[PDB]
Amino acid sequence: GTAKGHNPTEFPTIYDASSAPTAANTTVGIITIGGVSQTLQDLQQFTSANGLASVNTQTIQTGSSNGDYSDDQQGQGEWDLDSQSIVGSAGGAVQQLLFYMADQSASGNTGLTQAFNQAVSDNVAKVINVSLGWCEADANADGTLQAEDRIFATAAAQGQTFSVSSGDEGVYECNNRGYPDGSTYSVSWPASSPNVIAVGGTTLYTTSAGAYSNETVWNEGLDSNGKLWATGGGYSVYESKPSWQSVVSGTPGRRLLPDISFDAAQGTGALIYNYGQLQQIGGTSLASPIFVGLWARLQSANSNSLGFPAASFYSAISSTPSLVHDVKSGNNGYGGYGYNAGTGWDYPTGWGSLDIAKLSAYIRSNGF
Ligand SMILES: [Ca+2]
Repeated sequence: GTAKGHNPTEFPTIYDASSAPTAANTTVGIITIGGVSQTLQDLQQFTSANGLASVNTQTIQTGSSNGDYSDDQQGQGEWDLDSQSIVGSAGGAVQQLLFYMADQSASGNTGLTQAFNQAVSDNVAKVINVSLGWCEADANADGTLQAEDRIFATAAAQGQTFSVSSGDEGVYECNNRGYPDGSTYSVSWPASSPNVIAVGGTTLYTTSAGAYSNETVWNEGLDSNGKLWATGGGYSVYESKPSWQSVVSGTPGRRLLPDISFDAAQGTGALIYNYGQLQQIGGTSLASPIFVGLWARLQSANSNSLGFPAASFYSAISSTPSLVHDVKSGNNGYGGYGYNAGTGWDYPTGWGSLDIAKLSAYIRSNGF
């Protein structure tokens, strides 16, 4: 297998989803900070280049009608990554793509919170992508965690799936966002929520012909600033373990994360149009939208009748190892520190990545 960049349109064949329907009958959401004007141009570039049918989009101002929904330039890169990866992974079509735009003028974390809130209150997107986060402890300190979890709980109860990136700072989320801190480990919010699916990151290897070859932990070491780039993983210091997680024995009574993982290494990352320019981008910010696109196909396959799938993932995969690619090699730390991947569920990658056709069949026979 080879480490290389990938067009989003290749993820269905890498993760075994070509024989499933596209997401044409499922509506998908994406949370952003600020506007997406350039993003929408970039998205036009993407569908046209790949010869795809255009995507029906909507943009929503989730807060004050006088708030700041101007484009954030660095932001467009994320929303680019998110939207192109979702649509590629979905097999090239979604019913509609909604951009839930957070007000940039709002106080504290209130803009983001209202954006989560509008997606939930409208209840039209079945799956919503969240490619962002920060130190859960900071979120806890100022009341943001409590506020946002109420909203995710409502989502789960109404059958909506929020997908959240686990982080890109490995075990060192709360140390200046990724600076090595020896044996001191932390995690990112909102991934640590039990009411969302947390998606970690892999190093993705492919055959010459482009088939799946294997996956190791995402960990590309330190940048020139001294910051670690690797998959977020561990357990929450605040959130209690949901009981479906009890099948992972020998772990504390806390929410363990991530749940599942997909491609995240920049070296094996996605090729994305940004301000008209193709760039090779990675992170758990990529793995999450790959899951969202794949999961949107299974909804389309099941008349969008699949509720919040955490409990089901844990029971099905623990009893059916063929449903996933089990990551077994690497760590999400530095200098000897960090968690190591291993047989079955582990802290850097969770259950690993999903084999979609096999999951599809399982659901055929057993429901989800
Ligand atoms: Ca494993």
